[PDB]
Amino acid sequence: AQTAHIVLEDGTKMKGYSFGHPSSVAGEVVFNTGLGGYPEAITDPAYKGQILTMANPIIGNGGAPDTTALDELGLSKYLESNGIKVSGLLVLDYSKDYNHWLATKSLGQWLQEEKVPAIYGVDTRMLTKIIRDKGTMLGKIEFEGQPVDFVDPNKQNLIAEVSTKDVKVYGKGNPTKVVAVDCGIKNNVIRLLVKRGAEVHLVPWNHDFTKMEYDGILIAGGPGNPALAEPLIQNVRKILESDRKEPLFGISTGNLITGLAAGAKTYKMSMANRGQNQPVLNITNKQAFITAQNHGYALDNTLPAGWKPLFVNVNDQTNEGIMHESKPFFAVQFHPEVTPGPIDTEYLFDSFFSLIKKGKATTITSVLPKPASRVEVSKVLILGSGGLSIGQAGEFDYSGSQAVKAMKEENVKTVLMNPNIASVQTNEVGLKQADTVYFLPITPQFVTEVIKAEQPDGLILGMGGQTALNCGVELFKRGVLKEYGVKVLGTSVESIMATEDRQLFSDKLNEINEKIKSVTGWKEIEYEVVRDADDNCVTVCNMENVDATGDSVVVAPAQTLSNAEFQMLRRTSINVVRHLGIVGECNIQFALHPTSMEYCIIEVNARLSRSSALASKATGYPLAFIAAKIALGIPLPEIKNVVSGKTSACFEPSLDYMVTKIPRWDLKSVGEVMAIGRTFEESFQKALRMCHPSIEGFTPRLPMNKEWPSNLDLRKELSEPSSTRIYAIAKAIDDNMSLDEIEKLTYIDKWFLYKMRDILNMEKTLKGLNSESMTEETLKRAKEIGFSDKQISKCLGLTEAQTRELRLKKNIHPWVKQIDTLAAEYPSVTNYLYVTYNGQEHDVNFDDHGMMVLGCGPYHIGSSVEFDWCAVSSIRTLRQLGKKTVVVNCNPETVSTDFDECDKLYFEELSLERILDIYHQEACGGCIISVGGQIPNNLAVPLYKNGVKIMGTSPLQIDRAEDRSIFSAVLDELKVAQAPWKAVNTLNEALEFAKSVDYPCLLRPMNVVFSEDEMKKFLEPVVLTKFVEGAREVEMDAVGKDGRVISHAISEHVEDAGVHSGDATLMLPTQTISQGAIEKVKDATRKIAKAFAISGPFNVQFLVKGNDVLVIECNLRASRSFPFVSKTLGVDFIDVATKVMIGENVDEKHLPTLDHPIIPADYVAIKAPMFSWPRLRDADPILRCEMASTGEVACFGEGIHTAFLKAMLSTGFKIPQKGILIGIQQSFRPRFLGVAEQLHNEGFKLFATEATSDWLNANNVPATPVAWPSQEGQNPSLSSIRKLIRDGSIDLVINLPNNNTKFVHDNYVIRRTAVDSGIPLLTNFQVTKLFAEAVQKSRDSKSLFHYRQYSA
Ligand code: NI
Repeated sequence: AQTAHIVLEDGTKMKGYSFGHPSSVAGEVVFNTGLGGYPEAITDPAYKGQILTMANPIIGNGGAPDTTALDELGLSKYLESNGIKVSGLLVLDYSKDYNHWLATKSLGQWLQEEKVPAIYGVDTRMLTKIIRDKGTMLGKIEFEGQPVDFVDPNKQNLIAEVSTKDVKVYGKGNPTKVVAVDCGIKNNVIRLLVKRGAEVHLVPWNHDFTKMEYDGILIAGGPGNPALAEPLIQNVRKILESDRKEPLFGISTGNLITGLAAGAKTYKMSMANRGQNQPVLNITNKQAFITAQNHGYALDNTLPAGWKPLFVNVNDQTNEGIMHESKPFFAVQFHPEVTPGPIDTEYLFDSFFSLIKKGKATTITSVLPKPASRVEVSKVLILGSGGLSIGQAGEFDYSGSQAVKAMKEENVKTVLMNPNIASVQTNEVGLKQADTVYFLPITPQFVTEVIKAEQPDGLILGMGGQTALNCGVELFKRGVLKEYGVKVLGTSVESIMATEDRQLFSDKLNEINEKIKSVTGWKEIEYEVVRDADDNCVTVCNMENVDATGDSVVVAPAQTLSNAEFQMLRRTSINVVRHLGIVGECNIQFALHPTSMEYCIIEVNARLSRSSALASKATGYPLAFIAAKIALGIPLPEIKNVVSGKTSACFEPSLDYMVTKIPRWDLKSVGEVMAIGRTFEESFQKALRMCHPSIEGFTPRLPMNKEWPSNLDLRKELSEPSSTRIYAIAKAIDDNMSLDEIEKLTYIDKWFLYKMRDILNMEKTLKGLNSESMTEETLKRAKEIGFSDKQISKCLGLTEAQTRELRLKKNIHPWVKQIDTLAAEYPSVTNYLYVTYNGQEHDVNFDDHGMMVLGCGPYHIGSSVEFDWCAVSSIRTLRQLGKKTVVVNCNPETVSTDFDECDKLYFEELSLERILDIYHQEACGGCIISVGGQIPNNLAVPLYKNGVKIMGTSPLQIDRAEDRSIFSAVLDELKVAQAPWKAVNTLNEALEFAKSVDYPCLLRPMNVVFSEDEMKKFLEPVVLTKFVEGAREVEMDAVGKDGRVISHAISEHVEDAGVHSGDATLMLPTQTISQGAIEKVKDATRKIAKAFAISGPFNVQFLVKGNDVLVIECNLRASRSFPFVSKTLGVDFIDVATKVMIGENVDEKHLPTLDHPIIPADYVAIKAPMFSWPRLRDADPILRCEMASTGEVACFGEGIHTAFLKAMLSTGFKIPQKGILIGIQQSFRPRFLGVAEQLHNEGFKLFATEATSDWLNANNVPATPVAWPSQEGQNPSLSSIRKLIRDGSIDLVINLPNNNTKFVHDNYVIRRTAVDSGIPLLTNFQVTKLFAEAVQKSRDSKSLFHYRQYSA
């Protein structure tokens, strides 16, 4: 593998691998931040004599096009000149394998044919930072045995070198004669002239054209110092001084030449302008445009008499164009022909031809638009995250806090609605805290009441998800917003409705020739677009789905598009967004045909979404904040880019890294991860690891250590989207199925599959090696494509720890880099970071020595938004005590990953390897593992053995408390009772245990076991426990200090113990627990805290039956109920815990200690899941139907009954008042008849399947019979459930657990129907009793929340 160095004149050397022509070359080293269009870019004549450093880390994906083909004009069909014009090329990663429908060969082959040197494996970000702001950096690509000297190609006249040597004519026969002066013109200039009716006479740079006949003249170019082109400058000067009045249009070099000819000065810029995201402002009318630029010389801003500036650079104030005051002469410094780059300024060609066609010495101003007073807002109502919408069920969006922040900076008063009293959104005490908060449901009724009370003049309805949008739209339609004088801020409701209705949407798009059948196998691309009130419009992020709504593997930026495809879609995005009148943020999704330019629009979303959140996290561009400012009528150029500080929101980010997002499935998605790397492979393997700790990376092995079935149909597994498809792909490759076949079956673009094949080949290479034979080079490469020490250890036969030691002995370690939004074009002081093996330096200093706080990882069942609240509180406590903080998390749906709230944010893996990397590189003073759920807590001991100082409760004690055997022996000694239990190995040991304590029994890897047969199936180390029947469950949440409980709260589950404890509804304080049991609970907690020397948060769960109290388990960390308990009691338990763990003294006088609890007297609090849905055990271990749930709603009420009803309304349900479907197991009839009568006596009409209806009627409780879903149409007499739910006859379903395998399917269907129709579903008897009691006591709805003040 042949190597070479890039060597700069300042001494910098980087070693890389040759992929072009293997010979040395010297030139000016430059960088360009444009991501797309490398084939077009490297044929730009402006690069003559230059060694080009690419910002885009991943280069070569589309190979090289047909480089010999000509179009009808005799120009290169696919390129911008007749060959590669760069002197050399520097890239981070070169794709050897390419895949694109226009590709004819690899980029390397093309570079070899053209004799151009190129190396990969160099840190292009570091190069960019070195080159930046130093006028001319000279360098060379040097091969061993081929030494060269530094040379500056700008000292020769490069214009002359690239110019045509003879006159050439394009568009022969066309009616408008245009002379084009070739100073290194790009082909697209000619294409655009000819398309507009020009016969183009392309003349040499030094051709005396001054006496030629022509209708118009254009001067275009790229390379070199324009001052060396004196003969051309002289000739242009003769035109300027003659009586000739033909329009003159200068492009880039043309701006410099025209300016020089007129008497202006040029200089070499210390910071060149080279990218596709260069914002310019039209000085006359203030319109902004994104442009492509590639120039290193500029015009002095002091112009001679008769000339005026036309465009200015928004970032650096340099001239971007000029015009004559009265004659049709003008020029621009940027390239409106782009290729590559944004098609935003092509209208300048139209302008040119208009000047020619009119032809009475008009000015440029008169053939461009003229200049145009904004919305005045004193108080704004922001609709926060709310309850259920049909289809968008379980969605949450806390971006309203960024809106609050934006409004505050503009001195606008804020009112926020969010019904959850323990929401992270309302756990804010600074700039993100609303002036007034209403804890009311996001529904039209309640929103109307807040409007009456507060009289806001503005409403924000697009930052609280679907429910908030629907609520706002509904209020508009009813005339409520008009009646109270409330302006919808941002995109109007008319426009929103057009995006929400498919027909209206189709109609609107047809007015601009865009349209909308099967598009499976098409590439799915999305763009995030921002548009301000003044019609400025930028694309902030683009994304490509890897596989085949929002449950895909996604990468950003898109990887497999050409410039032409990317810019065509971008352009359409911008047109659609303008035509719809978007004022704010917008998401647009496209399907693109994989082997042509055909596309269509799938949808547009005019509210903040998952995509907009992903885009902000991926880019560092704060969409929600900016959208809120835009809603006040502030234009993009008047808003600051908070990452660079020095520039504005009016730009398109360039990324010098790649992002991978992967859904987290329940082991249909429950959460997501995002990883950052500088190869696809690094990003991708990281993201896979982030999903679950049992996933090693990209391998042919399944999560959770499961083995593949023996009857596996691999082709079938590939052709069906599922949560394990990625592992199946790895298997298919490993079993030597061709990539073409895999592509056919999966629709995954082959480019991604080549990367996946490369990972598997590295695994094979590693398996043949050992700790003595593996070279530095191979290990380096493995780490650069995302291999963990764990993966490597398995291949080499070592432990993880030995592998880490081996790697550090070779001094192979990762590097900390900033996400700066600009690919280092400008220095950033951002503290938003990631870690990569693909680099040669760190972007920050390591002098803070801060306190590390570990986040929770992806959300999933049992691990939700509650840990986000805990992180926020802990981080804030540290900051308020003046402690520096380092936060680590990889969950892009979290609020706590806010780089403004901590001093360093690492958006990184929560593995032992990566946490050690960060901790030791920062030399942190400590690490808090207690506030991020299970992930961080399981790392306690490993971290401790690797030099990490864990704060609070010792890791040795955590290990003891969570080892079941040791924990259980400690309880015995303390005389604290527990549920009898056993660890079993043999199936027979299970029967022996079950025998000695009776069925049913519980199982942990939590599932119930009714019979011995059922036990037999489950083993396809396992713990068995007996729970008592009819027990209550109680949670103890507490904070210990030196083994003493200094804060505690006891909550009672509504549900009897047994049905999973993590979706249980909690009541605080307790409702039906005896006083003696409470005392025993306290006493057991006292002893437990002392036995494990607790300093920090902890949780203990108990079974209570009468006076019997049994410990179930102890978690030596904060639990999901810490926020609930804190808000209910008026004391932040995390703040107390964080203080204890870092040794900050705390006053116990007013805390809820065991001796003096805090027990609310005037109110009760309830915590319930936000969303619940049924799941069928179709996997076939047992046939059963369970509920799963996620999210949180917490409310206060005078008692638990009114709290419960408030929680039902807060989740977005209507309190039932018409009819109830009753489904119960036959054996449960005697126990249910009482509640059935009670519901009926409240006026509910009862419905049930036939046998149950007959049973009710025979017991004098009236009931109407209905059909089992599987038996509909077998009896016309009986009505269908679906129909009765649709007519509104049934507005509540009770469906209690049912073991009868005959009706498990129907019961699942019934449950699914209730959920899909948005009506409350009760699946537990105690909950059902609570509901029946509550409707008895209650009335209407507004009365429950009636401005009650809750405290103490
Ligand atoms: Ni410029």
